[PDB]
Amino acid sequence: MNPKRIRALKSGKQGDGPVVYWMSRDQRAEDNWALLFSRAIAKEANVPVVVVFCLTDEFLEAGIRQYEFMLKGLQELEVSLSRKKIPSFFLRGDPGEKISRFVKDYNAGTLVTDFSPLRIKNQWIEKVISGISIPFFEVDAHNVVPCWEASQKHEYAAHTFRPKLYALLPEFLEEFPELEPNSVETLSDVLETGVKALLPERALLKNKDPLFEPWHFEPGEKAAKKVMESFIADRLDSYGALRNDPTKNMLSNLSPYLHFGQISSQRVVLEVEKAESNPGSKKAFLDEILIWKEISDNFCYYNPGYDGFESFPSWAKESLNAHRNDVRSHIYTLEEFEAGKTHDPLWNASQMELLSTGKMHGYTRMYWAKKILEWSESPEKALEIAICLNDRYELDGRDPNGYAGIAWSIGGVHDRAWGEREVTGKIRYMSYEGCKRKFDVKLYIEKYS
Ligand SMILES: Cc1cc2nc3c(=O)[nH]c(=O)nc-3n(C[C@H](O)[C@H](O)[C@H](O)COP(=O)(O)OP(=O)(O)OC[C@H]3O[C@@H](n4cnc5c(N)ncnc54)[C@H](O)[C@@H]3O)c2cc1C
Repeated sequence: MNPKRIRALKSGKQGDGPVVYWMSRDQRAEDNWALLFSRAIAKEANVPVVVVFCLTDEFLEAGIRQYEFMLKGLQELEVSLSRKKIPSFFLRGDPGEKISRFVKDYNAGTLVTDFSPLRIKNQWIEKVISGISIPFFEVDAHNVVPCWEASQKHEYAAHTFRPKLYALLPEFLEEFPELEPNSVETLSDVLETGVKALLPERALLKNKDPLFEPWHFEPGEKAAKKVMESFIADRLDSYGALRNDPTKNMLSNLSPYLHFGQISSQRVVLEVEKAESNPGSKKAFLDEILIWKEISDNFCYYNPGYDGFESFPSWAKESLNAHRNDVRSHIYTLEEFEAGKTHDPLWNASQMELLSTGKMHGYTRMYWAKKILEWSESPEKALEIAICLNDRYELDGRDPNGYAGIAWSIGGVHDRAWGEREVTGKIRYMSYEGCKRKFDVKLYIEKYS
C-alpha cells in the first residue's frame, strides 16, 4: 500500500463512526486503491467501511445510453459489495449538500474519495470541504502512477511524458491485495424515473425508432473482464497492425468500462504485460492505455482551462489566429453536425457510428473532430461543438481522454506543427483521400448508413 497514491484534501478531527468512501470515478469493487485504502483506515480505527455514491443533477446533460450503462453497473456493484459485508448508499442530489449531510447523519469518522481532475469534481470537492469537520483524503485509483507523482507540470508531448512514466512503473505497477470484508432508494426506481425524464431527448431515427443499439457493450465489472480477456486472446496480436482500420473490430473496446471505472487500467496492464504476443502490438497498446490515457489526466490536472482555446500551445494559438478570417469551405450548424448532414460521407458515417453504438472508432474520431474545426466559424466554436457531441453521445465521454483528445485534434495539444494550410493553419490535417489510402472507406460508410 504505497502512500504516494493518497493525498489529504482537508485535515480535521477524526470522528468515531465509519469510514466513508465517496465513490465517483472508480465504480468497481476489485482492483480499487481508493476502496482498499478506505478499508485499511477503517481497520486501523476499528470501524466499518461504507460506500456512498451520489446520483447528481447533471445526468440530464447526457442521455439514456450513459445513464443505463452506469446504473446497471452499480446494480451489480451493490451485490458485489454486500457479499463483502460493505453497505452501499445511493444519494440523489448535489454532492455538496448530500455528502455533507450523510457524514453528519452517520457520524462518519473519515471521508475518502477517488481522483478525477475534471472541473465538476473540483466543484463538488469545494462544496464538501466547506460542509465537513472530519479528515478528507483522495486516492488516485484510476492511473497506474498517481497523477501528481508522474509529473509536476503539464507535459507538452508524449515523448517528454513517456520516460517519466516508464521510470516509475517498477514502483507503481504491482498486484492488488484482496479486499477484506468488514468484520436512499432502490436503484431500479432511480433508473426508471431518470429514464422517464430523459425520454423526450432520446436520439431517434425519423421512423421514431431509437438510434442507440445497447447490445454492443454489456455494462458491469463482470462484462468488462470478459472484454479484457477476449482482447488479449483474440485481438492483441493484431492490434499493432489494425488499430487504425475502422472496418475491423480490433480495438480493445475497453474505454466505456475504463471511463466509469468498471475495470482498472492497472489490471489491464498487468495482464497484457504477462501475455506473450507480438512485441510491437504490446508496445502500441501499452502506449495508448498508459501514456495517452495518463497524459490526458496530466493535461486536465495542470490546465484549468483544458476545454478552452487558452490551453492550446502558443504555436497553435498563433497559427489558428492567423487563419481566423480565412473563408471556410463550408459552415455547418450544431444540428447539421449532430444529424450527420455534411457533404462528407465519411464524416457522416463516423457520426452515425457514434449515434448508433456510442463508441466511434479511434481513428475516425481524429478525422471527425478535425473536420469540425475546418467547417466551423472559429476554433472556439469548433471546440464547443466537438465537446457537446462527444459528451452527449460517447459512452466514454465526459472524460479527461475526451478533452485531451479533442484538444489534440483541434488545437495540436501533444502534437507538433505541420505544413501550413488555409483555415486550419499548422494543425495536423487529415484528408478524405488520405483515409482512402489507409483503409476501405466504402466499407465503413456502407456499414453506417
Ligand atoms: C476527438 C477525440 C475524442 C475522444 N474522446 C474520448 C473520450 O471521450 N473518452 C475516451 O476514453 N477516449 C476518447 N478519445 C481517445 C480514444 O479515441 C479512445 O480512448 C479510444 O478510441 C477508445 O476505444 P478503445 O478502448 O477500444 O481503444 P484502444 O485503441 O483499445 O485503447 C485502449 C485505451 O487507451 C486509451 N487511449 C487510446 N487512445 C487514446 C487517446 N488518443 N487519448 C487518450 N487515451 C487513449 C484509452 O483509455 C483506451 O480505452 C478521444 C479521441 C479523440 C481524437
